[PDB]
Amino acid sequence: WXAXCPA
Amino acid sequence: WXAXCPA
Amino acid sequence: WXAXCPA
Amino acid sequence: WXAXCPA
Amino acid sequence: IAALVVDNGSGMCKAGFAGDDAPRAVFPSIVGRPRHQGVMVGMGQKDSYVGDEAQSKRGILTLKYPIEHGIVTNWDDMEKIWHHTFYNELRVAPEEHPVLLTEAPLNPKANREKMTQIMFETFNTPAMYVAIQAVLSLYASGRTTGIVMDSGDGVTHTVPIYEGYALPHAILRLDLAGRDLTDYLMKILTERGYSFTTTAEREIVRDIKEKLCYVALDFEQEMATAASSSSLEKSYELPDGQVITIGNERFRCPEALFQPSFLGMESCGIHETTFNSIMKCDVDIRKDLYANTVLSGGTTMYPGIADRMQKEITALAPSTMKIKIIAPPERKYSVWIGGSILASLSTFQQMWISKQEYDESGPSIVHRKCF
Amino acid sequence: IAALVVDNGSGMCKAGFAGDDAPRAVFPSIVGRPRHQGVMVGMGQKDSYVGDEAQSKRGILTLKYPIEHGIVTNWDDMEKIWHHTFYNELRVAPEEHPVLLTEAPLNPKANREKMTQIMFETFNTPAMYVAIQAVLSLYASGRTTGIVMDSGDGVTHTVPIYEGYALPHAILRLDLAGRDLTDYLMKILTERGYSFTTTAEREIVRDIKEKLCYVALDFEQEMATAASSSSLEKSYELPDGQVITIGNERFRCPEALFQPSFLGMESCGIHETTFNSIMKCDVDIRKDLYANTVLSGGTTMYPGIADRMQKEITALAPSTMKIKIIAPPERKYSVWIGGSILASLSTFQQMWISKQEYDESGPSIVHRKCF
Amino acid sequence: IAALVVDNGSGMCKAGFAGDDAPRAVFPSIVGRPRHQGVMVGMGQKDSYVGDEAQSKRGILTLKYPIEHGIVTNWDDMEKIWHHTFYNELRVAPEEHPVLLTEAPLNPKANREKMTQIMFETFNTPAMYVAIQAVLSLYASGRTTGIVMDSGDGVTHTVPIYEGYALPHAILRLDLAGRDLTDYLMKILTERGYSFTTTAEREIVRDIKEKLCYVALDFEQEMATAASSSSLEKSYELPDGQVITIGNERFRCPEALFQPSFLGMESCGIHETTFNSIMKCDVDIRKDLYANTVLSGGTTMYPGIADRMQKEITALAPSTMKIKIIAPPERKYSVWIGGSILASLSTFQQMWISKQEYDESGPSIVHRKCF
Amino acid sequence: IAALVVDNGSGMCKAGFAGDDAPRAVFPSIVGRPRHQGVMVGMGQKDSYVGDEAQSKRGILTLKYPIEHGIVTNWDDMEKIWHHTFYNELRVAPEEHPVLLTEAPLNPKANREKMTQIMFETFNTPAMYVAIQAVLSLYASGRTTGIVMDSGDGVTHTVPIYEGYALPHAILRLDLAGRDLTDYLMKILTERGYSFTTTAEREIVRDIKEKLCYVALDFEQEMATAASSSSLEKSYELPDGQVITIGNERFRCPEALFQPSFLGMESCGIHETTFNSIMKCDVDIRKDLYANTVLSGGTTMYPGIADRMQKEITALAPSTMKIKIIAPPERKYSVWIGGSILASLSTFQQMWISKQEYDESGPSIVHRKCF
Amino acid sequence: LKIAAFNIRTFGETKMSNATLASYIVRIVRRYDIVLIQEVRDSHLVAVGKLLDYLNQDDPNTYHYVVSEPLGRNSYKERYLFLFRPNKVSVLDTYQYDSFSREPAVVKFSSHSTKVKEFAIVALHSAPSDAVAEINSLYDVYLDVQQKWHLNDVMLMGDFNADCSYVTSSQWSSIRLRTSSTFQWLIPDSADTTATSTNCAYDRIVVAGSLLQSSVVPGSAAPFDFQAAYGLSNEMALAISDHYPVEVTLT
Amino acid sequence: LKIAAFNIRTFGETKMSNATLASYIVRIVRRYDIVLIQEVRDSHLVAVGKLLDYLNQDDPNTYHYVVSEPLGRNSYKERYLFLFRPNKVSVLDTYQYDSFSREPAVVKFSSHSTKVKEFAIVALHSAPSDAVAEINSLYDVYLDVQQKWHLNDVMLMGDFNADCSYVTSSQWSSIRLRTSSTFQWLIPDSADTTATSTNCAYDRIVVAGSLLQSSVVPGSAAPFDFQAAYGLSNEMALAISDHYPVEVTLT
Ligand SMILES: Nc1ncnc2c1ncn2[C@@H]1O[C@H](COP(=O)(O)OP(=O)(O)O)[C@@H](O)[C@H]1O
Ligand SMILES: [Mg+2]
Ligand SMILES: [Mg+2]
Ligand SMILES: [Mg+2]
Ligand SMILES: [Mg+2]
Ligand SMILES: [Mg+2]
Ligand SMILES: [Mg+2]
Ligand SMILES: [Mg+2]
Repeated sequence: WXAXCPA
Repeated sequence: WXAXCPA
Repeated sequence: WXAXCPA
Repeated sequence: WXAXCPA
Repeated sequence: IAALVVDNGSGMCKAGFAGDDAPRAVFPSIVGRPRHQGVMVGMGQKDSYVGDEAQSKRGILTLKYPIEHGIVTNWDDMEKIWHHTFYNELRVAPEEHPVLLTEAPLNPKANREKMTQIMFETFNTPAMYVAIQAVLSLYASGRTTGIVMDSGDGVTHTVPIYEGYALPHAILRLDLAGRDLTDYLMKILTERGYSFTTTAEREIVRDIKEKLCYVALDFEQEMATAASSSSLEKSYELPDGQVITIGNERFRCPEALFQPSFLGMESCGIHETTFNSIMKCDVDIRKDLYANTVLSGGTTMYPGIADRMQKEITALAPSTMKIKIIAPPERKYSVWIGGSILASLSTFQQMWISKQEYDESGPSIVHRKCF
Repeated sequence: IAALVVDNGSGMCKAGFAGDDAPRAVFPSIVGRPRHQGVMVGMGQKDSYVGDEAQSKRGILTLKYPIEHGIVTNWDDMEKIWHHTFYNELRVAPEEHPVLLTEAPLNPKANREKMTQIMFETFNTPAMYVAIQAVLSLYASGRTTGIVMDSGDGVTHTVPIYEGYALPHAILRLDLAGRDLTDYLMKILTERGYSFTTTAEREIVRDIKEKLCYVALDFEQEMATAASSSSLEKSYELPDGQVITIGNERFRCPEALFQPSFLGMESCGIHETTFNSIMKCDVDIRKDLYANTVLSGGTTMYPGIADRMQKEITALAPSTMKIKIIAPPERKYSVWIGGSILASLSTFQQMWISKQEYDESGPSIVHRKCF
Repeated sequence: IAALVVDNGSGMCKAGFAGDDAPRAVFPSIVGRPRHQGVMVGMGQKDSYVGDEAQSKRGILTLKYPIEHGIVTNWDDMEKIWHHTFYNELRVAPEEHPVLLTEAPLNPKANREKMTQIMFETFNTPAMYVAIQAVLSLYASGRTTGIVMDSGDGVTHTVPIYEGYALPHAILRLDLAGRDLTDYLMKILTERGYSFTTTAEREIVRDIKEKLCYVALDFEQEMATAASSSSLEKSYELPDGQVITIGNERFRCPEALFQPSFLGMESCGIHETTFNSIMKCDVDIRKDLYANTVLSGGTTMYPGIADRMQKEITALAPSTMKIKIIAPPERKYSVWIGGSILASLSTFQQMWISKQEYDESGPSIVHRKCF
Repeated sequence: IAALVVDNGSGMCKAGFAGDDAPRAVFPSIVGRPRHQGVMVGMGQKDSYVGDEAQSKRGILTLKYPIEHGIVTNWDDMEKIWHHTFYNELRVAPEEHPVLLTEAPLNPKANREKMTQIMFETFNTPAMYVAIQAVLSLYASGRTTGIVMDSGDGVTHTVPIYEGYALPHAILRLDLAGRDLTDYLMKILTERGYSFTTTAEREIVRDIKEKLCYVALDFEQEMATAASSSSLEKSYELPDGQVITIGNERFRCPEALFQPSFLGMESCGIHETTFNSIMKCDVDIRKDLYANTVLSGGTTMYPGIADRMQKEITALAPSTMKIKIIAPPERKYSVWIGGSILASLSTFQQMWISKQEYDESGPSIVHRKCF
Repeated sequence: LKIAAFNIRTFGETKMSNATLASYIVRIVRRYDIVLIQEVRDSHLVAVGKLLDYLNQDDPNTYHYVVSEPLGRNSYKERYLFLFRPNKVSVLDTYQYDSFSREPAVVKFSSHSTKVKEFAIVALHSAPSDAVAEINSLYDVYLDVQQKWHLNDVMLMGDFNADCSYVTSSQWSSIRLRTSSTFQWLIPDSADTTATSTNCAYDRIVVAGSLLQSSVVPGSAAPFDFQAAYGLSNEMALAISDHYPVEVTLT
Repeated sequence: LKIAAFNIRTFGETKMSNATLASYIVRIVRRYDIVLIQEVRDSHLVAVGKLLDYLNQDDPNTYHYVVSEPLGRNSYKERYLFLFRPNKVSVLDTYQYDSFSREPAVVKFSSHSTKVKEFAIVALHSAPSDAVAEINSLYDVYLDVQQKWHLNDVMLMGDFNADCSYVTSSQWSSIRLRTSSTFQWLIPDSADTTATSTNCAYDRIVVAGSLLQSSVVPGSAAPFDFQAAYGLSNEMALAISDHYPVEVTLT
């Protein structure tokens, strides 16, 4: 992703 | 209607 | 609540 | 260990 | 020969031919438009649903009632339902044979003018006639003398008829009816602990009202009994499988018919309106109205309404009076039966308004030859 | 002497003494329990945290709101909040002086019955009274006529009052509120590329809304501005040090109040609801109601909410109408301010509900001697 | 002429032609670069290995998944795997016929935008379209109503559909999936006494997951048998040559879906998410949604998953309701099969996004013309 | 009744009373069997030399480490190491007072299972407890929040703890440790010209590592100074009398911790595995863990290690983050020092596994009660 | 330019479990800029990556790998390896065989340092029970190289399983390489090319092309006795492999 | 049965770095059943492990070792290394005696081949400065072992560093060894017991006990000139040690 999850 | 009630 | 909404 | 590592 | 008769009342609508003893096309007058996009493209679907189609799939559609308080509001939507009943339901072209229309009294002038124009222009029907719904109820019961109690979905009205000669100075129109009763049941059911705010849930409330609600002879006494006993309680099954419990709300809602102040309406109760209507008439005929009091409309189906009706009138009326309440079965469809009998009558055939009269004089003829 | 006032509700709770100019005890109404096994011996930490304790350590606890949409759902966790505010925060014994409570209009009757039982059994307070959160806002603004909009965390309600005599039939309740806005902001932020899943980050989303979100005067033209510019993008600092940039979501989130179709809610918008509430009232009083429309609640703390509503009402309302929106500062604590003033009034000493009255008639007395 | 249905999910990729009943090209979505410089015999410096070639030469190559929870983190590698699946496996130039892509719902908006830009420039396909993976699952079953449970390798989501109308507010996405189960199995097997840390070793663990683990009907009941019975033990052979024994570790890994607290996720179970998905919908469509539940995704091939899910939902849902879990065979390829049916439909021809539309309106056309 | 706390780890083993500030019995955990039949003057360990005695005679004996990567392999050899610890070194009967043991996280169940059996059968200790090595490190530092970096001789692991709630899913374990560094230093020295093959020579290389090796922050450039200057070259004399010179090998050996690819291990570096553990934590607890980082273990007193890791982390971490590396003096006994503090605590007494509890539930209680 | 053909025995992950044995192999390979490794039973290329992990640890561009497909369906899936330094020599073109259980592989290097700029290398480890076939077979294969690549000099090694009763007097003349003067044999039968004490000249270094003959250093072609050179015993020598490296020096 | 004493000059890792010298020392030690080793500079027992490895490489129980903890009073500490064949003689008991830089040790031996059954071995490498002072105390040690261990025959022999100006005629009468005829001196003084050309008889042979004096074969006490016996030169012999082994035979 870009904040929360590792992605 | 046109004044009183909602119709 | 008890029926409608989740509460 | 018992598989992966040597121990 | 054959004549179409269609009950244009709010909520449930009735249709059929002249001479039949029961309408065939009965469906709510609701129209829904989807409020979600169609992700599935397998079928083309439709942007409008009328009649049982909207009732079958009322989960997604946004229900709207074209007829409110016995008034057509959205003429664009109002014409759509007439297409559905003529073609999809009855499979009969309006041009082949005439049609009969019904409406509530004291309607605004513009309503009659545009309703006739739609018949002449869109459906090019050779001849039609608009009649007071309460007047037709007398023909259904056979008697031509008495006071009629029509309590429809939107408007409850009274009109006295004494061997004919309908009195125009004693008609009282009350906007409290079953539609506002359901809205009142909407609020009181919140107190028990259930919410039905959305429009789709609003139709569930009407089903509960038509099944469990009943009229209590003595409102104050039943309040004490219900507050200390579960005998008055009855259960119900929602579409999703949940079970609700109804207590004093079972009979509080139908009791609002006699206490409009519970709904904030300054108007007096329907029992007092019926008493007031007779008072406006001359004393010579007042004895006749008490003997013949017929009941009509869907909101008369509550059990015990006839017994409560005669109890209140007895109080206001003097002693040694013949307080007779006539509540025949099928009175919910009594207006349709009365129209069917009237259309089958041969004398009334000369009273129709024809197309040639309309073109020569315009829509204003609805107020000279049509009553 | 001085009576406690507690505007118990979803989100922040305000408690304080009578006559105080501002509540001294504000804290989120959050009860959480750990979701991991204790590993440190001698830590001394308890197994339940409320108020500021849960907020500081929200990365471990599973936060749960006892109050949802205005109805208490978990009395086990709910009672802890009341025990904490009286003892750990207010540092006062509740059994010495009366306690005043507030609740939203149109609430289940079971909610009030259990609220009374807790006061008179768990805490044994000498006197208690529950008041509508809508009527308390008038006393804060020093007015007697007008409509209020106590848009809180759980429920948005409007109650028109005309020199007293609050109309029961015109009370409108809408489930849309600040808490549901956060859930929408949770979903719409996923499109940009930020994901928040657990309850711990739900509080983070709330802080973002309180610092950046605002209401645009116009909606259609506002999206065009963000399409060809970046001036509307503001940077924010996450607790972990990461930097997040908010695009057009700054104004889209508060827009769900005026267009409930964003959340799929079929009910009308917040501006349409007030118009509906006014029309239910009589015509003779509509002139006064239009002028006096005071706001309340933290959900109306967005900048520009005053001008946007005035445009919406003015277009809906007939012209040449003095449409004034009263949104004074400190209105975030409007409900508590009125309660403090009203409790200090000498007339309130007559309609207190003492423990003797509760004993003789049970919890049902709260529906008769109290509105 | 035809349509290229491509499902670039995580773990595996399916490609084929429209109208076929089964994909013709299935291979792991793994791209590897040469760790050490060198050349192949009889060939040039390939510089990249995609799919089964990568696993064959995993010793001298790195292993990296371009997809993590349905998000394209790197685009240089995604360009390679698309290049491999068009020329080296399908053996057809994409410039002749349009293609169709699939994506997870609630994905970042930047993910879809780059998909359009790459394909309309690198491959220059005449037309392109993007569809939700869950929506395409319903087409394979041939139904029009019912919720869709798409538990893929990286993302698990539910998309309730009623009569072809989606409910965007009812979409719930869970990051727990098959990949997280594989990582969880490493820690569980560590307790037994086997250590797996190598990326190439991770594939061997996944092979154990697909053949031995099963979901039981109860935790405590069956785990009691495991602690006192060797019948549940099943021997497995690693490619290295050794033989291991799996006992009670067989059932804990596939059942983490129902209790996500084992991995530390605060999100509720997969059965809870499906139950919460329906509860967000309206009351009238709950009867239909409960009856039609479609299971999809690779992580749904565990034996006994249908019975466990039905048991969990039955307890939560009210009684006297026909709960049915539809788990047909060939459900692993349900997503691709639906794409072939949708592409072959003539009605879908008016939904392709052409080059003319893309050029004038820019890459952002996929947000309005497409879902 | 005291509380015996013994580290029982790889390499050096610590044993001492509870409440003491420093261990008393410190000696390598090396046991050896006499390769040669002959015995010497008044010789008492004919079965096997145990402890530092085998170190003084490693030329005749053959050295075997009972602990490899933190798991017991030779249970018969372990029974000697404890018997030597309790009797000839600590000089007390273990049956008089209970003993506390430590174990690395993510250990096979068989290691803990047989640990309970030996203590309650061979030594008949009144009670026993097992504590994670990482957890006890925080107790010595006196803090309750932060991560633990225990880099021992056989295993290196990170166990983040937040306010006494350790996170099971964030525990990471790396097999590379101090023992592997010694092997790497032996291999590079062979190319230099000095070949070491015997177990005695392996020990000598370890002594060289503990005295000369150090960590350079500018490793990518230090080898230029090493290749262009002899200042970095230091000479350490060997026991045989040959003085060897260590040049660029002085700092290359400690670099294997940050670059595991030098040893062929594909796992991430020691600086990277700390960041990965934090990345698996919650967002709101991310800020606190950065401030509190505790370094422990015997492979940590390398000069300049704190500076190198602090510089490495601040590159990966977002800016404006206070990264503090807390490295208390005398960190070689942090694991044991923390054990003494926890043992002396009165609250910890209730967590001991009494002998009576072992009898009823067997050895299976070692996981029900302990971590 | 030191070129050798080292016939490792059972090259796989099994020999990678030991670390000391792999250390010696690292020492051997560094001696030769171009070295041929045969009989590598690795199938997933796990073992070959371990070499380049050690060989290229000093610098990534220190060696390059040239490996063949698992053409050896017989028992183990062995593959040939062409370990060469990239900055001494560069690979230009190569192809597989185009009669053998193990198909031969041919590569071409651009040796700028030596006088021979272009040359071809043929690697072939053969079946011990079928020695007669390939040796005459590759002679026809030699002729094809001179026209499809137009290279005059072509370099031959491999494990031909020669001598030690594998080939007799009757079939010695059957070898076209012996009859033809161009394919001179550098390795005499007297030299021992196996780690065992028994004399066995299994491998045969063959140099073809007139310009190549002047390029080879006279007397340089000799088996490598890594056992004595590194001070090792017989068991550790057999632990690595049963064969001795056979080098050649190019000037 | 054969007994001999060999003093190794600075026995430490510096000596077995050479391999030729390591080959030599195995030869002499195999020639006798009981060998006495002194001047063991080894501290970590590295040397003894390698030394007996060549002795037990084939049969694990050809020789058995007894080693003393370093008893050197000064910085230089030596060990009493013993090597004996278990089949011929077995160790019964050991004793470390309580005047000397390194205190002596005594052990019991069961020699079934010889007429005597139990005899006590006393070994001591004397301090060159205090050779006269320490040898007198050995008489008390001789008095020690005859009742506490109750051995009639005790064998005392080692490097006492006598003669060559270390012990003159006046100091010869000072010691009690020559005074009492119960213990008799064997190794001739004229004979040279050192690897050097100088005739220095540093090793002294002392025999006590009536039964053991009958067991010793007359004329069997003579230095072992390994320089001449093995045909080695002087500098090769000096590398092994600066002394010559002394051997006695008991029948
Ligand atoms: N069985 C029933 N019991 C009670 N009320 C009913 C029943 N059936 C219908 N109603 C009420 O009657 C209303 C309309 O009925 P009806 O009079 O037939 O329609 P219209 O108003 O068109 O004449 C509905 O709003 C409904 O609430
Ligand atoms: Mg009607
Ligand atoms: Mg509020
Ligand atoms: Mg998928
Ligand atoms: Mg340790
Ligand atoms: Mg071989
Ligand atoms: Mg030969
Ligand atoms: Mg002399």
